[PDB]
Amino acid sequence: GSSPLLKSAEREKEMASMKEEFTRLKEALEKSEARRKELEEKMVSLLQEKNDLQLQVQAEQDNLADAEERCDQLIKNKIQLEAKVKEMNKRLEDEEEMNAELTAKKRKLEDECSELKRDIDDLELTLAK
Amino acid sequence: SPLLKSAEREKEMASMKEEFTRLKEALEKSEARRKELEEKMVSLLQEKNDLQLQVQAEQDNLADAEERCDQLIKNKIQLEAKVKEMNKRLEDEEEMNAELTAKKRKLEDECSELKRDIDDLELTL
Repeated sequence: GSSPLLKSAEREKEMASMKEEFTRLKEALEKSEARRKELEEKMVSLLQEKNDLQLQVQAEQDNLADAEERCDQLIKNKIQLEAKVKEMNKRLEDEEEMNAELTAKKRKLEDECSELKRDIDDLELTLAK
Repeated sequence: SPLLKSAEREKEMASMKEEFTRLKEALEKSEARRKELEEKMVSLLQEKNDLQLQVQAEQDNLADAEERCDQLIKNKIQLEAKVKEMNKRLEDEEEMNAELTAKKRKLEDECSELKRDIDDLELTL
């Protein structure tokens, strides 16, 4: 009678309300799944972008390693060429020293010869006739 | 027709009640994934930016090194020219000492003859 009739009215209050909540849940997930997708891709393209820089990093540290190798060779080489120079600058000073010493001996024997032509001369001009 | 509509109410309200727990659960997960990419994007921004800096520092090290080479190379080439110049000079200084030696010797021998012209001639007097 009176309850079974009232229970029918409150039942339809609860369906029209459930149809509001139905449009409401549908829309919340809809707006959040736009977001979860736009974001899943945005992570993909930043995760790849990380790895273009992580390889960029390996390419530079090994570009570097090979510079440091060429430097090591060129350093070791300079050492040796610098030693050849120092040692040739010594032999040089040594030969120029010999030059100077023979020049002095050559000059001493020129003086001596000119003096002994003078003694021969002065000796023989006692016999002169 | 109104005998029916009370059954057609209950089952629109059944199949809608099941779509609730389903959408409620798809909501909680869609959000959960979101929170997880935001968590992990933050962390990636802090990697990517570190690496951008790592590269700019290694390239500045590569440039230091490439410069250190270019100058060692130039310096080795200058040192090789210096070696060549000093050998050629050595040869020249040695040539000169051999000529000064032969001159030293002809004067030694010219003086030697003169000592005997004097000595041959001094005897008599």
